[PDB]
Amino acid sequence: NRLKDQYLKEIVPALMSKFNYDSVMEVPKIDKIVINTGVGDATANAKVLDSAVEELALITGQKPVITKAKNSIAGFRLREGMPIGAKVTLRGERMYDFLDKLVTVSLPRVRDFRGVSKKAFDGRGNYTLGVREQLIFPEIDYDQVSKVRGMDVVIVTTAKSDEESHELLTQLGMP
Amino acid sequence: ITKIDKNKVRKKRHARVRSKISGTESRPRLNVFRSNKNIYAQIIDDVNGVTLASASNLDKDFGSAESKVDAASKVGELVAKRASEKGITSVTFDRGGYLYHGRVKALAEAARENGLEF
Amino acid sequence: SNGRDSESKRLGAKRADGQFVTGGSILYRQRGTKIYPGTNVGRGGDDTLFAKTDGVVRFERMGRDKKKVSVYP
Amino acid sequence: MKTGIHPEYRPVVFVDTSTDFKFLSGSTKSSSETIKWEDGNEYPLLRVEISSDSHPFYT
Amino acid sequence: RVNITLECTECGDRNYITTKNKRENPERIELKKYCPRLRRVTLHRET
Amino acid sequence: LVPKRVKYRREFRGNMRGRAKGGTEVAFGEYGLQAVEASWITNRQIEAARIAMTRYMKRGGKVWIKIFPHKSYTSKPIGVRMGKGKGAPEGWVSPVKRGKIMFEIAGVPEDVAREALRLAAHKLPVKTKIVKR
RNA sequence: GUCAUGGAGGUAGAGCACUGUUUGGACUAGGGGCCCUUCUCGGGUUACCGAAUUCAGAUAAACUCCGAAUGCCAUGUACUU
RNA sequence: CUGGGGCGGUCGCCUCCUAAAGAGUAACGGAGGCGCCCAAAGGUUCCCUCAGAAUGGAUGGAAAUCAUUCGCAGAGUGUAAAGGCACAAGGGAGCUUGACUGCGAGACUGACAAGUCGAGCAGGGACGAAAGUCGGGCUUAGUGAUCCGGUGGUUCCGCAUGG
RNA sequence: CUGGUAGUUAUGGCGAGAAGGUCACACCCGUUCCCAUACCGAACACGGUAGUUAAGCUUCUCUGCGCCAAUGGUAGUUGGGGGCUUCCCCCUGCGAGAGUAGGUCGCUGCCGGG
Ligand SMILES: [K+]
Ligand SMILES: [Mg+2]
Ligand SMILES: [Mg+2]
Ligand SMILES: [Mg+2]
Ligand SMILES: [Mg+2]
Ligand SMILES: [Mg+2]
Ligand SMILES: [Mg+2]
Ligand SMILES: [Mg+2]
Ligand SMILES: [Mg+2]
Ligand SMILES: [Mg+2]
Repeated sequence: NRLKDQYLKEIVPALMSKFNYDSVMEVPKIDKIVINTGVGDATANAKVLDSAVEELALITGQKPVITKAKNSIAGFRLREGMPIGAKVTLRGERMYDFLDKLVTVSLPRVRDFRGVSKKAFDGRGNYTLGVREQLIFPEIDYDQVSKVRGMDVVIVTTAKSDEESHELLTQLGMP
Repeated sequence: ITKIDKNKVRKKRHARVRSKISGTESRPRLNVFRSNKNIYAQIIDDVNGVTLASASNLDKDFGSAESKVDAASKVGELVAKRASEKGITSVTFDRGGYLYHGRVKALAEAARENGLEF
Repeated sequence: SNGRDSESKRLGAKRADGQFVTGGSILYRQRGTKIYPGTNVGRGGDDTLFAKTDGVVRFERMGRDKKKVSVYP
Repeated sequence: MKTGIHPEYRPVVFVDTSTDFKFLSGSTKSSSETIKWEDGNEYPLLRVEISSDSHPFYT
Repeated sequence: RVNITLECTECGDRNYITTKNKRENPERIELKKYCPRLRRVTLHRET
Repeated sequence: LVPKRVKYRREFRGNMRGRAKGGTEVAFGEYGLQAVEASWITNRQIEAARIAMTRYMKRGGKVWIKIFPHKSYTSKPIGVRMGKGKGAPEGWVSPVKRGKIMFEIAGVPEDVAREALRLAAHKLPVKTKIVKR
């Protein structure tokens, strides 16, 4: 709401002026942030997943959905079904809240950061923020929780080109 | 990312409904088209491909509603009436691909309350 | 190691286009829908097409690729 | 939004000790501590490690 | 997997044979079936 | 020349009626050896014909084999009666229908091309015509 | 029996849209030869191999985007028998 | 049975090719399956779309789980193959037991014995707002007669009569 | 003119380009209520109309891909004949597939508003 306000106030005009869009409808907006855990160890011990769900619920403030495997793979020792990884899709005000916390509180708790990596865009307009550890997120309390697991954070933009998306993510605050 | 065309996927569902349901000169199809603003009804013959008694929200006759559901009940009331004037009773309800729930339900419930059998 | 085969199942058309059939007459024996149930025709459990009423059989083009059989009184 | 499924979404203020900035953002783990900013609309408080304004790379 | 017979609780006769996997369904199966004697649906239970 | 694998190990002999449906005109070469009558060409015959072409050209110009031995053929040993199922795969043949260009050559002068192709023709069980594009 | 009309059916032929088999060229991700600090991770090298990609060209009882002649089923108020 | 017999192999059922564009069609001809399974993998209502590749991303590798794009089906369909199937016959979820009782015009197949399909009628139901669909499963294997025994039921008979 | 709903083997599809909008139709704004998500008001559902034609939709243009498609010839082939016969030839009737000239950016209803 703090960030979505800033977006509607003094990002849309500035960004529409920068690219010279015909209508305000063309202006890139953030549709959904999708966090993904990817607990492949769960195949052995299911209890490790229960924690990986609970820890993630606190980060998003929105219980995740336990993703089940697609095809059987002997290499990883995996078989059709069986719970592996947890998804959670953030939209609306509660999404901007997370994005704000991500750029304002979260990211500076990593040893360092280069910034908005040009390589880390899919070439369609969407960004994927590689998160090393779970202890970066202030709601987690790593002193209580066992394994670090990790995390995958996808920002799906309405942008057509990385250039447009890059400017949007930048002015929203992302390094 | 691409926005889903709500009417495209709606029309896809409508096909699934029309698979079972088709109008006859004896028992025509009461088809319902719903917009963001207003709602529209047509009692159709598929064998002839001709629209008998029809009614909409924007029609000059009955143009007073509080909610869209209430508006949609007035349409059911009027399309039922216009059907009875034409001399037809037994219809089959074509959801149009809409969930038989809010407005489209309130159209049927209304029409069914008047002289239309389904 | 070979030398096996199942009994032939006598599939195919059992009534001709333009032939008058009594209700219940089997029109086509088939695996799946080579030919679809038209008007006044039913599809049995094994995909057998039968006339639901008395009339004249008509094999018709459905749309481009598919095909149907109807019975018009 | 389903009820009795997710944890609380209740608002909370984040403040870094060094820079001493304040902003509202809904989150879990309140801790129940009063705030100075917008005391009328009272929310919990959370003490935080250096933010972007403080962190040298960012500013 | 085995052949089963469902006995009518009211009628007292078993005019329904079925099959089940007794490893997956070790309990006695209960189905609501039409009893021709009573001319109505009745709870039928495996013997 | 042998197929790396086959769907079926045993195959009907087939027939050789009509003019070849394809490969009647020379495509890649200057000069081609055209089958005048139908026959089976074995892989052993294709190799004998190939080596007798290439040697005379002395690793000069290119040689396209336009037929491939796709079809297996079986045989019963001596002292074996009829029946007891089809025999074991023995070899590989290409049914060459009349009008099919079997070999093409390019990158040598006419005189050398025409000589290399007659040398090859003498290793094949089929009447041949030398044809140029 | 013929004529006319309608129809089911995938053979001959053909074709390569699919599945197998397959030739040549171009392209190109790998791998392997050959030295280098090197963990041969990556270069500078390549017709020793090689999976895609495309251009051209073949091939099939158990391939088919196609598809006859005939034969088959039927209808007629048609002509003969 | 048998390109003499023996030895070996085979014997019933399903799918394909042989099979010559209806059906049928032989060989100790060419290939594979079956002697089950499923309480949902059945019924119905509602909703949905697959394989793979590219690109980006923690543990994470060629390949796990996210995200976007392209994708008529290159997937799937309990299981062989063929014919079907993307209004899905494929995939979810809710409620259920029609995997009903009496039947059945009329057809297919067929030496017989058997086998197959079936609208519709009655009884009483499941799902659905209704239309409607439902007498198992995308379809086609998964079976074995008679005689004799066993078990349950029964407004049948009961060797003078009641049993 | 536009919204709805049908028929018709894509000549109707795909792709590319352009224009249009309070009259619809859209996106769009919101989640109090009915009702929703195996998490998400994304969708579904409900209540709105500040903003916008950007997209869908509508109309127009094009033959790049697809689709449709003659005539002629050829393959094959019923019947009748011949040969030297792994097969081939002649007469009569039928006659592809490929390729090609060409065609196509649809056509035909019914209902509501304008
Ligand atoms: K010779
Ligand atoms: Mg047979
Ligand atoms: Mg069945
Ligand atoms: Mg052929
Ligand atoms: Mg063929
Ligand atoms: Mg002998
Ligand atoms: Mg013998
Ligand atoms: Mg046949
Ligand atoms: Mg006895
Ligand atoms: Mg007595």
